[PDB]
Amino acid sequence: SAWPEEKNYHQPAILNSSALRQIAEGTSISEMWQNDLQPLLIERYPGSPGSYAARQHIMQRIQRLQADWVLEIDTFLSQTPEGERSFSNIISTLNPTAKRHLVLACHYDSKYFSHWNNRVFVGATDSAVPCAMMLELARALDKKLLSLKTVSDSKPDLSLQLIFFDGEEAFLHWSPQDSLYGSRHLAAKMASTPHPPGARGTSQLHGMDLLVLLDLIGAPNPTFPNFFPNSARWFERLQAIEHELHELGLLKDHSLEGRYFQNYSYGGVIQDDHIPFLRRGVPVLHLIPSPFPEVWHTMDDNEENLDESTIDNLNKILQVFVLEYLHL
Ligand SMILES: Cn1cnnc1C1CCN(c2ncccc2-c2ccc(F)nc2)CC1
Ligand SMILES: [Zn+2]
Repeated sequence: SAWPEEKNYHQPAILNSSALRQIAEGTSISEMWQNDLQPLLIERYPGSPGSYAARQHIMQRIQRLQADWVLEIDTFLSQTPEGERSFSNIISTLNPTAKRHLVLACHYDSKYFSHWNNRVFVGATDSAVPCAMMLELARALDKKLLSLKTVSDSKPDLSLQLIFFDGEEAFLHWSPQDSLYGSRHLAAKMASTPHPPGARGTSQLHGMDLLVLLDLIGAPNPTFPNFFPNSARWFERLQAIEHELHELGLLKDHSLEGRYFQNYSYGGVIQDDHIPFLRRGVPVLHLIPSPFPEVWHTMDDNEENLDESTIDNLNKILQVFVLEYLHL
């Protein structure tokens, strides 16, 4: 049918002030910090013990929730500059046979570097915080997301998916063949896979309303450009949510002159896990700052250099965004 075009006309169900206060009060940065983030602050490049531990951690944290998440592990082999390696994308889906999903994503691998001093790269912004933000969103909205389990003809056929990509980082020199291992694999698989099952023509990529990719988040004073015109209206919703939460007194250490979501765009093309989706026509909201964090790809990309209030603030904005999108 014309269902793959529904995303083009889809509108948010905007939350009122008292709902905004409830969402702000319902997320806990200290609980995220201890229970979702700190266990991921480990070396976790492909095939390392930390890769397996990261995956177990993400999966166990989703499995304890009441909403009916369906977990799948998309495991495959690829040649790399270091020789053949195994990669595992984690896909967590509410209502897997719904035609449409809003997709939130990040990479859970860490870049490989040799141990300078007695120090290891743990990629706190890149992307342990994004992962933790997705896990906290799933926990904080769990009661609301539990209502998607209820079938109803008064609601679009739309639900939520989380993707935690493996192998985003280059092993040696970033290039088309050394980078994006997980996302290139998963976009190709999805493009090839009928959706809904038994359909003619339409693939799982037609089902992706919008790919919201979080990356390099956790530094103070981030500035996110509005990268793409086909997601500019959704970006402007993040600006509006930020502004309203500010005005209601629900953000912390936040000024309108230091706001995160900016009017301007970006002069180049940033390569990331969204590329294999974007080149096949999926709309993307790329929540990556420009400039990148000062600590990018250094041993100082660590817990000490994260900003609690910034991440808390962004948690509130993202949670509101997702509820508005899904009409919850
Ligand atoms: C998105 N992301 C996460 N961590 N690093 C990145 C970007 C990915 C794209 N990047 C590059 N793009 C084109 C050519 C080279 C790079 C690059 C990638 C990795 C690296 F370590 N150095 C340069 C910059 C870093
Ligand atoms: Zn990186």
